[PDB]
Amino acid sequence: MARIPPLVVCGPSGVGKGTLIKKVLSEFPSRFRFSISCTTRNKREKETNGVDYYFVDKDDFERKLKEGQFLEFDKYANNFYGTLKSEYDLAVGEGKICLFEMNINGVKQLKESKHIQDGIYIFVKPPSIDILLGRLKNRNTEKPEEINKRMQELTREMDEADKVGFNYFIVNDDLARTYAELREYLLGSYPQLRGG
Ligand SMILES: Nc1nc2c(ncn2[C@@H]2O[C@H](COP(=O)(O)O)[C@@H](O)[C@H]2O)c(=O)[nH]1
Repeated sequence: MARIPPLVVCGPSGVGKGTLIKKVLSEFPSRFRFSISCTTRNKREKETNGVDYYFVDKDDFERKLKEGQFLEFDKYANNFYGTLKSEYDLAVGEGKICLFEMNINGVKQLKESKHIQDGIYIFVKPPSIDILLGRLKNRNTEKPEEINKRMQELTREMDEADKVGFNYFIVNDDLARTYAELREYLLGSYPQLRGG
């Protein structure tokens, strides 16, 4: 009998999917385990190694890849990101729903993986592209090239999301409203789920 399907959250940079995920984990902390991805990008000052990501250098990312540690990986905006088999295994051992956050290429890979039989895939959209571009611009500290790459990824992502096979599309206009919608979708999708 099938394991409980992982929850997979995808969307463009600047859409607020990280905050939505933190709200899910806040309401349902005993029910989900967040998959801590590896990334080669620089850690921001209030991110934490071993909570948000495992921040590694590109050499160590390549070593991990070649040693067979990843279920999927991609290059996004000049850095590498990857989902560890061990992190999915920890969720499974704990009897929890694994919660992944990954980009559209990672989604495509997970859907073809023989390690995971099914999943619930959600794409988070902005209220408008203009609003999202404005949100990216409000990141005072990111370099123009970094913003540039994230906006280039946005174009691809918005173009392809319709073709990938998401179970649900949600528009993050306001966190309270959007989370109220999201939690009802999750409760409907996971009859096993309750708060706490
Ligand atoms: N394919 C893949 N994408 C990831 C992974 N972790 C984060 N990402 C994606 O990479 C993009 C950039 O993440 P950020 O640098 O903004 O944290 C986001 O779309 C994020 O969801 C991963 O393990 N695999």
